[PDB]
Amino acid sequence: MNLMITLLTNFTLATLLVTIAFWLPQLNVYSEKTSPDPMGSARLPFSMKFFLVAITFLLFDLEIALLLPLPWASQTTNLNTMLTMALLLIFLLAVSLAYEWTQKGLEWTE
Amino acid sequence: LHHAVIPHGKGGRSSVSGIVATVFGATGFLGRYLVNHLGRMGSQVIVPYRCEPYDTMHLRPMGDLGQIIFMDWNGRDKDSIRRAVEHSNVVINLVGREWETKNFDFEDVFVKIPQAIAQVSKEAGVEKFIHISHLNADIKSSSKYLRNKAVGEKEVRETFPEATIIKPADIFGREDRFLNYFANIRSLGKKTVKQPVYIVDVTKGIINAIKDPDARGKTFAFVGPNRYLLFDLVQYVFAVAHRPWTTRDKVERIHTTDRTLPHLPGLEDLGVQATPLELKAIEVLRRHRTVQPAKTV
Ligand SMILES: NC(=O)C1=CN([C@@H]2O[C@H](COP(=O)(O)OP(=O)(O)OC[C@H]3O[C@@H](n4cnc5c(N)ncnc54)[C@H](OP(=O)(O)O)[C@@H]3O)[C@@H](O)[C@H]2O)C=CC1
Repeated sequence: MNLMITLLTNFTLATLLVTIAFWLPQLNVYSEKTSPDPMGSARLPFSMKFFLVAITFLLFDLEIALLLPLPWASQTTNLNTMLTMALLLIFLLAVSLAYEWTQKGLEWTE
Repeated sequence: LHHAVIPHGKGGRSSVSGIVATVFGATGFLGRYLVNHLGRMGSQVIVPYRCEPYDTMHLRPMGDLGQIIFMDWNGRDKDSIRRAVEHSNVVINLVGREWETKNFDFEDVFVKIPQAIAQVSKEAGVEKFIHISHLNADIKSSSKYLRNKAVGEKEVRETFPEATIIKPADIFGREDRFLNYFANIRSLGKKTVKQPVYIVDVTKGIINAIKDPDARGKTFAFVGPNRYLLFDLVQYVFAVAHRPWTTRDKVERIHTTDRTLPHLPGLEDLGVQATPLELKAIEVLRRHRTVQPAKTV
């Protein structure tokens, strides 16, 4: 309840600052301008490399999603199994990074 | 004729045109292109300004060194008017407002300021005077704008008898309030008939009224080549602009049909051929857009 009141107050203050930032210089009657880039009129060239770094982020973020409950996972009574599977998850993240390395995946955005 | 005011040069920037002009109301829409066209000949252009000197910056590249003199003036101060016109050989009046303010109404802007400018210009010995009225100025008209502008036309005629009064219909350009009004309105269709005139045609008409000695004491009506209805004009403006502040006096003047005065001379009697709307409407409305032309009558 207090969290939502805090979030609603933050959103209200942000909306108020944006509204003042868009309306206060529009109070000026400055001038209506006539005749309002490096590339002129080309289309956006698709870079495969930027898509590759975004997908590599998404997959490593899923591996991180597996990694997150470790501060609770250390509290278990099966510590050999927990330690093995924790090192196995971090090792599979390392193997994913190593395969990303060795197949020219991290090139020109290394 | 004084020696310093004989024309010299090939009519360029650094020449002397012999026109020593005072342009009242030069910090607006017509005074902009008029001071451009006078300064490209080499005229001494006195620009009396009422506003902040920041708002007269765009007039400064329009002439050569020393050719534009900015000086302060109040409309209700005859001393400032005499201080501005006592060296001119032509005075152009362009003071106008689409809206009436707290200190100035349509009466003071369209009657008192033009009559005081014309009377002080008469008693300062200025040879020529150009007054800018509206085509639809009428005493019995529905809008207070056109009523006070017809009265001010009458007073400018009676107190400066050799004045050159010019009647534009509805001027369109980049900084207008005619096509940019219709493009930003996003008011309705009627049987109102208009013929808009392009601003460079009006400005060449005012120059040719300065230069022609036969334009003294005459009255000119500057209209465009094509009479349009209101509805097909407004839909054409929304079509060129790729589209699916106001007051009631402006709306009553938009719905005022542009009268036809064939007994008054126009642009063709000053050597100006009126540019049609279909050449310049994309130049005006290219800013608004993120085509079959309009029907004439
Ligand atoms: N489409 C049109 O605009 C048409 C215009 N006309 C006439 O042509 C003239 C100019 O029109 P336009 O350029 O379009 O309009 P603007 O409003 O753009 O220009 C008006 C000019 O007059 C000045 N001015 C206005 N009120 C006062 C005042 N009370 N005291 C001193 N200066 C004042 C303004 O200066 P500032 O910015 O400092 O206030 C500005 O320089 C007017 O006489 C108008 O009636 C005729 C037909 C059509």
